[PDB]
Amino acid sequence: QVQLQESGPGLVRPSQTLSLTCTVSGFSLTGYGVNWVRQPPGRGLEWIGMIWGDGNTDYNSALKSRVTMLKDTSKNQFSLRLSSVTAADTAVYYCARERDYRLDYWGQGSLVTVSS
Amino acid sequence: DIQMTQSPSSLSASVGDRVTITCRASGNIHNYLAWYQQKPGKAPKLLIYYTTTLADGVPSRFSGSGSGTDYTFTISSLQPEDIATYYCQHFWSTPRTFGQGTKVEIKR
Repeated sequence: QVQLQESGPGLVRPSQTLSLTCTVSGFSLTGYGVNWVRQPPGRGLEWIGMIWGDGNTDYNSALKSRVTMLKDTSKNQFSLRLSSVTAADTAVYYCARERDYRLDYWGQGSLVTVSS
Repeated sequence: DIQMTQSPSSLSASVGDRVTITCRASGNIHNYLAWYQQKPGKAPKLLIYYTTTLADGVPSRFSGSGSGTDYTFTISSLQPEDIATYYCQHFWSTPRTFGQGTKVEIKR
């Protein structure tokens, strides 16, 4: 079939650097984009950015200052790294496949709660 | 980059009711708008992409219109299995922004 899957630290201590894996598998890592959207609870969906099958990436100007997306060609997975995380970043992270101007396949994100 | 302005933020409708939520991108996003139905708890699901098209599997009770700048999304008869938030997000260009989200709620 076709699937992605956030995994990772459910809780992060503020000032730190949060990070998640998105393990895809059912499509190719190069002819497909992996988009990353988060959504602080009660608040709606927001577009973090997106990494391409070539490693290049497009950030969302609020998070450019601290987000970072990688890809592990060798393991069907993509990495997202937020930094100097604060309570304003506690939310559910989603990785999804953008295929033809649509994000057809989403993981069922993993919640991350920052706090001391 | 196109900001998206979707509304209303929250509508109450009894079942059977028709429902239409609209997104108006700030700058023609050229039909490159997709609608998502998100039910409390799960990840967003793709109902419609490219304004007009229903993602395979999506029933014919949802539809979307618009061109250039002002697009729309519509549920023809609200069924209980449709009570959820819906967000649109253009793709005309990065950053792929999202609507504020419409909260569809059974009128109590």
